[PDB]
Formats: sequence, C-alpha cells, structure tokens
Amino acid sequence: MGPGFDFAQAIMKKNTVIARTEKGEFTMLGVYDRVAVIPTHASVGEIIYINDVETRVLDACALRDLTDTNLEITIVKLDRNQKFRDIRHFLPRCEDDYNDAVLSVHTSKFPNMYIPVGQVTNYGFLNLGGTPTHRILMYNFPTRAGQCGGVVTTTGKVIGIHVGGNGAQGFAAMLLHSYFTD
Repeated sequence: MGPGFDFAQAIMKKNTVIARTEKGEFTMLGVYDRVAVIPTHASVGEIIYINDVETRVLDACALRDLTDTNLEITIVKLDRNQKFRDIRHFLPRCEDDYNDAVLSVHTSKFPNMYIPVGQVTNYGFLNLGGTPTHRILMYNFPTRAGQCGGVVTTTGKVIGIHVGGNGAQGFAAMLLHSYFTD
C-alpha cells in the first residue's frame, strides 16, 4: 500500500523460499549465495524441503552470543543450483529500535501475508519457550502459529526474523551484518 510494503514485497519476491523440516513449514530468508536463515527451533537436519524439493544441507550453525546465550537464528547453506540476490547491504550493523516495521510471511497456510506491526523495541533478554534468548526485537501485534521465520523490515532495512509471541506481542531475533561476513 506504501513504501514500507514496497520494500517488504521486493524482499519476499526474490529472497524467500518455503522451508519444511519435521517441525513444520517456515518462511526462510535467503541472504546471499546459497546461505539462508531460519528459527533454530525449526531443528534443521541433513535434509530439508525447499519449495517442496528435497535439498541436502551443506552446513547449519545455531548462533549464540559471546555470553553463550541462544540467539534463535540458524544459518543454513543449501545444496541448491541457484544463488539468492545478495541483500547483505540491507542488514543493520548494530542493535537498534525502529519505527514503522512490516512482518511478511509466505507459507502454504499464509501466502503473500504483510502485517504493519508499527514501533519495534530493542527488548534484549526474553525467556522464549523456556530458553534464555538475547537480541530480541518486540512489536505490539498478536502474532500466531504459522508466522515463525517471517521477515521483519523497515524501508531500506531487513532487521529480523519472527521467532515467537505471547498473544499480545510478537518477538523477532535481530539480523546483523556481522553474521554473514565471508
């Protein structure tokens, strides 16, 4: 409808695939080459389905901060025959708060979904499903089962991926430029 949705749509059309593990269907953000991100609770194994195609996982790393606390981001390298558009220049370099964000989801359950979530808070620590978690972003929308892996954007920035909610608020894990240096 406006420039926030325009940016969100541009990311969804070129930089997302549907990922299926034994824990369900997730929106998966492609970042560069054959490297993508998914919530760690997707439990990525040796094989994953990408747009319903059986795909070997060449590598998977569950990120933790230097305090050895969960970040709830898994970086996956896929044995795919095609590269993602490199979007690393849209990643923030530092932890921050944001205005006027969009959460975008693309699954079988929720195709072409865009939610204006509004103000995003650098929340920091969250007990997520019983797991101490750092670098959490918070927004005041009643997010639901099905939205995990959803992409959080502002105009010109890809800031996080949806990892949970409590019925009133939704929670995202921050994406930082430093996670994807090659």
